[PDB]
Formats: sequence, structure tokens, C-alpha cells
Amino acid sequence: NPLKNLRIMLKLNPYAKTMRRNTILRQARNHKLRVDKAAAAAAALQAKSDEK
Amino acid sequence: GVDIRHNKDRKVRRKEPKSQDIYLRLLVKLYRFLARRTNSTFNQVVLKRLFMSRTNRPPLSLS
Amino acid sequence: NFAELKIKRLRKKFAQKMLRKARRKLIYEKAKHYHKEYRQMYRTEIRMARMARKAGNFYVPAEPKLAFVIRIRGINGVSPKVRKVLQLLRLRQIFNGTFVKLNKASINMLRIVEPYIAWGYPNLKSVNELIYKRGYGKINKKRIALTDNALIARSLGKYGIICMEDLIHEIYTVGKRFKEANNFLWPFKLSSPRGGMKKKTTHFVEGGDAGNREDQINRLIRRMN
Amino acid sequence: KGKPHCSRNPVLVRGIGRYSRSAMYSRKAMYKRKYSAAKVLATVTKPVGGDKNGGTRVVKLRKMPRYYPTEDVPRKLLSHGKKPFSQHVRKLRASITPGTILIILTGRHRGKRVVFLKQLASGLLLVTGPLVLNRVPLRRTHQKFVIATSTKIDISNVKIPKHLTDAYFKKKKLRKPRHQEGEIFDTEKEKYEITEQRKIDQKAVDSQILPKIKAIPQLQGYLRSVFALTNGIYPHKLVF
RNA sequence: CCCCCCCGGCAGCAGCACUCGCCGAAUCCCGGGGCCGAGGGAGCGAGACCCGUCGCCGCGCUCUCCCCCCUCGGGGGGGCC
RNA sequence: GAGGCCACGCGCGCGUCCCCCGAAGAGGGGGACGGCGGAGCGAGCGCACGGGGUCGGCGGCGACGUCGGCU
RNA sequence: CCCCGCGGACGCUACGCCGCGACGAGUAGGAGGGCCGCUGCGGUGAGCCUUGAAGCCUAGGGCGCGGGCCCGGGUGGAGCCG
Ligand SMILES: [Mg+2]
Ligand SMILES: [Mg+2]
Ligand SMILES: [Mg+2]
Ligand SMILES: [Mg+2]
Ligand SMILES: [Mg+2]
Ligand SMILES: [Mg+2]
Ligand SMILES: [Mg+2]
Ligand SMILES: [Mg+2]
Ligand SMILES: [Mg+2]
Repeated sequence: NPLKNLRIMLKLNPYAKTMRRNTILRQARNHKLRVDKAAAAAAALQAKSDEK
Repeated sequence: GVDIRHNKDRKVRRKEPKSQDIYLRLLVKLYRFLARRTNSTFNQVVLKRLFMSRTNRPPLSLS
Repeated sequence: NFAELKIKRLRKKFAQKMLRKARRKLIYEKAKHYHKEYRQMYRTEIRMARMARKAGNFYVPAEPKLAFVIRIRGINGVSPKVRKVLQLLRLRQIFNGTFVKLNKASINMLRIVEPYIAWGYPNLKSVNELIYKRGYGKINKKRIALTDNALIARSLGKYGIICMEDLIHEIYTVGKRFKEANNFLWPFKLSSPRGGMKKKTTHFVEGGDAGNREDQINRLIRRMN
Repeated sequence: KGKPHCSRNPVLVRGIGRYSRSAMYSRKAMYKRKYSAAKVLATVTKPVGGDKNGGTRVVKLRKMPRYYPTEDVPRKLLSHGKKPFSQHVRKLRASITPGTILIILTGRHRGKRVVFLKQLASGLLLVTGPLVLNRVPLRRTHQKFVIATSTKIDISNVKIPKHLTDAYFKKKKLRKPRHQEGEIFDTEKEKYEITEQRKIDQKAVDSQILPKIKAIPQLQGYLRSVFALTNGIYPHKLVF
């Protein structure tokens, strides 16, 4: 089966590797952004509550 | 189940001579090879005529 | 002449390898171009609907030109007209699937077999899942699995279709050579719907499964193959 | 020749590298590394010796077979996988970390609680529920047949001897050389003997695991007891 | 409490406060359980000789040179226009 | 002008476009693209989601009592 | 110009062997195959057999989808089978 076997898909569709690589890179970038954005919100929440 | 009809599955045709003539069978062997290993459609027609019955191989007069 | 014949075979082998290399680069770049085309179509419908709503108007999309038809009833007690049309749709078995190009002639055929089929409008994903997992070619009257691109090119290369991506592009965007590319595909032999059906004996709009479910055919397809 | 380099294409998912074909082309500097153009003796000559025997003899190695069987078996096709067991990747469950208390499920040490030390080259776990506690020596075990509990001791900075390998623990056999038909009983040597080396290794590891066991209260009592299923308790509701 | 505001601002956003969707060229990663292992001479090459670790496909290193970080030659990285 | 991507990477000559001076907007000097032009060749190790399973993994037990025999 | 090696599996009853794909209900009825079975004749097996044929019996061992068949043990006493 393609869609389950990477090399079988690449034999039929060589462009599937760059789409898959771009997706994995993009999803890691988006995940990192949402993690850092959320931590900043918590850090601002802590700062606005323990500002003294 | 599949919606097909099985009454015409088997094609009725001569795959070999019904005769037991060993000289006819030897030159059927020769033309079975020549039909398979050449692109000549002449050898294909001659091979299938060798299979045919006597009534399907009528005599040819000299005239 | 041993040295010269070695050179001849090396040159012939190297020439064939370069031809394979060039054909692989073409296949790679066509899929890159198709990916650009697919996202342009997807964004355009969103963009057209947005400018209509901005002006207070209504954007009516193009009527779908591709259908996936699934036969859902068996082969027992079928009237002769329904039996004939199902054969013309290449649906001779239950849970068989076939892509159908939609027009007046084909739609009126779908109305006749309406209690016997479930159909709808496949999206890009459904076409990819069907061709990649269950795509078989009718090659020399034989059901051959689409495991190599050379099987498509030898049968459909005269139409410009030389890879899985070209076959998918022709099916999805109903092209000039849809009839040849669609008839090349052996009709899809799908499994039973995992999770069951609602009711195969009534229409979809009345709580059942028969008839035209517009784009819910994709939900059916995911469970079906 | 040149010194080997690292891959220069980091893996991000198995089978997919982080960089594309052109990106790896520039990383490798393939634009300047462009190349266009520029055994075993089967027979041996040996001096045969002796007068008028000729000079030497062209003695060939690997003489042709003396006998051929009446029929053979065709050779196999090729499989592009199916590595030998020694080349398999060894997988360990995340709940089994060095120092984890395990529960043995099979064997004569059934139900005993032991201490996990390290995974061996075959993937078998090396455990020692210390011999002074529950009579389990340094012994191999299979991760499929153990239960990893939650309680752990920090067995970091202890020194497991390096000779403690799979070959160290592999069973030894005597039978059967110089003996074909059994008319005198060969039941001797059936008494497995504990080597002095095994006792030395047992003492060496246990001398530095036992103080860490005594560090937390009544863990030694826990290790002395065995695991059992009471009629009220069910393994699917138990947190281990 | 509801509606209209002269207008809102901030965060989040079909919500990791489980109110209500349709999806994936706008989709990828990982894990677990079950059943199965059919086939058996794939070598254009050396003129094979240990049982063809072979084809297609996807990659890594070397035939260039500098560095960097751990081990004590080995391992892991940055590249080099 | 203090990042990302590319299945972009030899020369020579020819073409197409862009830039400079342009002393006839001549004539040369530079970039980009090319599917154009008469002339042979990369090899050497590996890893594998790659034309259907293997282990270059292992254990226990065996004569008057037990082992196998779906018939 | 092969040769430090003088060497290199199996196959192809061609009425044989090998590959790929689809398919498999069945009365009346039709057809094909039968190394299914019975009896006798021409050939053939330098076939079997009083050191035991045919037949029969058998909680014995098997083969074939099947028709059926082979082998062991007993009984039997002169013929039998491919
Ligand atoms: Mg059927
Ligand atoms: Mg029928
Ligand atoms: Mg019915
Ligand atoms: Mg279920
Ligand atoms: Mg009805
Ligand atoms: Mg969301
Ligand atoms: Mg097999
Ligand atoms: Mg039938
Ligand atoms: Mg009948």
C-alpha cells in the first residue's frame, strides 16, 4: 500500500517526499510558535499577578 | 455474487488437430514455434488451418 | 571486438539511465505543478464566495462534474432496466465503485438505478485514497495493480497520462481524456462499510443510504475502503 | 582516500532527511567535487620434490566434488530485509529504566520482585533482586515476561562489570562428545556448579546496590515478599 | 435582565474551562492487539565459481579542505562558492 | 540593504532578454535564460518503509515409562 | 585472441513445463475428462506365483475431491496382474 509505505509512494510519486518533508517542518514550526506564544501568555499572567 | 453470464466463457475453437497423424503433428510443432516466435500473421493463419477438419480444408483444383 | 562491445553496452545502459532520470524529473515536476493547481482551485472558491458576501450577493458554485457511484444492493431480483444501467456503469457487484462524469446523459442514468446505488461528489482526498489503495488498471483485459508508473504510461501515455499523479489529475479535474483514463481503471472493489449503514433500502434524505448524498460520499468512502 | 564525515542530512522522520536534494548538493559542495575520468590465487605451484618428477605441481585449491546427489534444491529468491537476530534493533519499554523494581512472571523465581540494572545486547534484561533478599542472582530475564512497577532506586553511578554480557550468562552444556549410544547413564555433571567468578560478581554488584536499597524505608521487606493475586484484586485495576 | 449604542479595547478562537460544525495537496508523527509468510536461478557481469547482500525507488560517505564537541584511533556536528 | 525555498550548478561558440558607455542610439564591454551547435567513460563503499520471511536467536524433555500419529 | 582455475544447478513425457487475470448455485438436459471399476482378445512387462495365486476377513499403515487404489496381518490352496 502507498499511504502506508513511504518508499512505495516515492516510487509512484517522487514529489510526495518534499510535500511530506515540508509538512513535517511546517508542523514543527507552528507547534513551536504556539508553545512559545502560550508560555508568554502565562508569563504575562504571572507578571501581572506578582508584579509587587 | 457478481452479475455476469457464464454461457459464452469457453470459446469453441480448435487448439490442436483432432487427427493423430504424427507427420501432421510434427509440422504443427514447427508452425506452433514459427507463429509464436515471429510477427508473421501468415504463420498464424497456416497454423490454425492445420488444426482444421477435412471439411474445413476443402480440396483445391488445379484450374 | 570485446572492448568495443563493452563500450556499446555501457553507452546503451547509460543512455537508458539518463532517460529514466529525465522521466523521473518530469514526473516530480508535474506533481509539483498539480499541487499548485489544486490549492489554486481550493482557494478560488473561498475567494469568490467572500467577495459575493462582501457585496451582499450570493456566489453559486459550479455544479459538480465528477461523481463517485457505489452500488449498495445485491444482484438478486433486479429489474432488467436497472440491471442494464448498472452494467453500463460497470457496477456488477455490491460495494463496487466507479467514477462517473456528470452531465445530463449520465445523471438521468443515475436516477434509474437510484435505489441500488449511493453516490456523491468526491473531494481531492477521496480520489487519492481510492487510486492509491485500490487502484487497479485494465491492462490487456487483466486486473493489474498499479504498482509501477510504467503500467500507466504504456496504456495511457499517448494521452499524456504517465504517472499516478496524472491519472489522479485527469479523474479529479474531468479532463479531455477522462473516458480513457476512467475506463482504464478497473472498478473499485471496496469493503463493507465499517460502522455499518443506516438503511440501504431507503433514500439518504429519508434516513437511509440510497441516492445522492451530496458530499457525504467522502464519509462513506473513508469507512468503505 | 579521505576521512569519513557525518551524514550532513539530519533525520527528522525515518526515511526522510531534513534537507532537500539541492540543499544537500550545496552542503556537500558537489559543485566542485566533480569526477569524469582517470586476485585470489586459485592454484599454487609447489615443488613436488624427488628426482625426475618434473619441476613442480600446479596444485589447485578447492578441488571439484567427489560426489553429486541425485537431485538438488533450487536457490532462493532475494528478500531485501530479514536481518539476523544479532542485527535486530532492541526495543525496551519506557517503564523499564535502570533501578526499576520488576516482578518476574515466569520461571522458578515466579512472582519475585527484583532490581533492573541494564538491557543486554540481545535485549534481555539483566536483573538482580539481591541474593541476600530473595535468592535471585545476577540473572537474565525477558522484558515481555516482567511487570515494571513504579518504585525505583537510583542505581546511577554504580559500576556494573563489563564482562557481564550475553556470552557470560549463556548456558553451558556437556553432552554429547565421545558418546553415541547410551548404555551407561550420562546423568553426571547434571549438577550445575556456581562458579567462583559468579559469586565474586554477585558480591560486587550487591555491595553497592544494597546500601541504596536500605536508604528508603521497608523496601527490603518489599523485595523479600512475592507478588500474588488476592481474590478481590484484578490486574487491570492495579497501578503498578 | 433585554435591546440600541458615539464607539468599543484585550485575550482566546469551532478552546488544554469537553456549548454548538464541516473538513485535510488546508495532514503529519508515534504506539498497541490480532491473522498471515504464498513465491524461490532476480547475476548483460567477472567471462561468474562460498549461498547472485540483485532490479526499481529513496538516501549517506569518500575520491577537496578547514574547523567545532565528546571518547582514545572511534563517535557526533558546521560547512567549503 | 547588517531570512526562507529551489529535482538550480563545467567550459567555448551560438541565439533571446536585460545593463553600461553609446565617440551615427554604430562598436565593444557585463548579467540572466536556452529545449541550440561534430565527435565515447565516473568508481568505491555502505543504509534501506525498496519485484511475498527470516534469525549468522534460544529453552526443556526424552525407554518397560513416556513421545508423536487432525485418519 | 577469456583462461593461475578447462569449469558452471534444474529444465523441454512440447499430449510437456511455466506465468498472469477473472470466475465457481443447479433439477430436466447436453458435453468433456477419468493413472475410476468388471470381463474377454491382440501385443508387451526375460511381469508375479506352492519360499504361496485368486477369493475372503481385519481396532493394521496410507494415498486420491472422488470413483477407487496400494501396502501389513490372518485364512486359503493354484492360478493372477500392470
Ligand atoms: Mg463466487
Ligand atoms: Mg451456471
Ligand atoms: Mg431481495
Ligand atoms: Mg467493530
Ligand atoms: Mg424490496
Ligand atoms: Mg483546532
Ligand atoms: Mg515461502
Ligand atoms: Mg457448478
Ligand atoms: Mg442431471
